[PDB]
Amino acid sequence: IVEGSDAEIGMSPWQVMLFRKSPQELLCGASLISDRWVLTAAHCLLYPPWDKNFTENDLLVRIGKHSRTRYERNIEKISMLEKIYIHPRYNWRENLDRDIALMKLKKPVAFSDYIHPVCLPDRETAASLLQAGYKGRVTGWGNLKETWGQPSVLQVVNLPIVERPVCKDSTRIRITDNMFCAGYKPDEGKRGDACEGDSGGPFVMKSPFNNRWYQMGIVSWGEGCDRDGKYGFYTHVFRLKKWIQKVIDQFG
Amino acid sequence: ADCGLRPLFEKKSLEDKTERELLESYI
DNA sequence: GGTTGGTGTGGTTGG
Ligand SMILES: *C[C@@](*)(O)[C@H](CCCNC(N)=[NH2+])NC(=O)[C@@H]1CCCN1C(=O)[C@H](N)Cc1ccccc1
Ligand SMILES: [K+]
Ligand code: NA
Repeated sequence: IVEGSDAEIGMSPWQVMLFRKSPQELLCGASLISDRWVLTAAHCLLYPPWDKNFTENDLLVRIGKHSRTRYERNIEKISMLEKIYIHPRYNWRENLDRDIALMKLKKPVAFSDYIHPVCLPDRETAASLLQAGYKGRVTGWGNLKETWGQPSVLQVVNLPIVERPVCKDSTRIRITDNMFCAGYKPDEGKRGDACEGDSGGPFVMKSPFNNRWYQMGIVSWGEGCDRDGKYGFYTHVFRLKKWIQKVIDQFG
Repeated sequence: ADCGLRPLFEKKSLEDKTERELLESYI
């Protein structure tokens, strides 16, 4: 996260860290959507151009964390994965279309003050919250700047959703309805972005109707980080909800 | 269930340091 | 240190 600030304790209790078993390495963020299911970006698991193809036994998740690297005794919980599900139409060849994956935990995680699921939006929440100029919130332990830098605790930044024509004109990569972009415009006089290492982490919005946090996006891609006239791109969660629901219904 | 309601915030009627900025953006 | 820094009559937690 570029130009964010340190999270408060418990501020993002659905935040999940995806960790490679060996070498030990932070891969990506992720989010907790129930006691057994974690959402992330597909490219965190599968990206052949970088020779990346992880299965369940390669990975673990760490939940309830605040420090990036210290094991937070009696606070964080570690979960093995039973199974990974990547969206079958995930396009890694071109533009990371449908950049979304589910990971089923081997055992339910016990909730705590530090560990709690975020809501997924329904059609009404998505219609009313996902509008240009409304701000959501992105969290992660990824780079603090483009490299050409790692934070000691979870970073947070709030960013406005951007009109689709503006997103589309900012880049030559093909944008689809499965994506949205967020970030300040060059002369808005505020800054901030997700960056490498933040993929899979949630873009969330707090509903003014019921006071709950909904995960509207997944950190997916960008070109550099926090550049003027560029925006961060996010997987559009509600657009892919039929697939999410299909996987949870069939495989839980 | 109680998805999206944080034990250390909404559940204790405490606001975090920057959520009002989100609320203001709807205005 | 440790599944882990830099300090705790801990901390988002023991000894
Ligand atoms: C894997 C994630 O950590 C990372 C998130 C980048 C977020 N950037 C900003 N400024 N908000 N995503 C990536 O690094 C993806 C994975 C493949 C390469 N990539 C990119 O973002 C490239 N920089 C652009 C791109 C290349 C190919 C296809 C789509 C986008
Ligand atoms: K200690
Ligand atoms: Na920008």
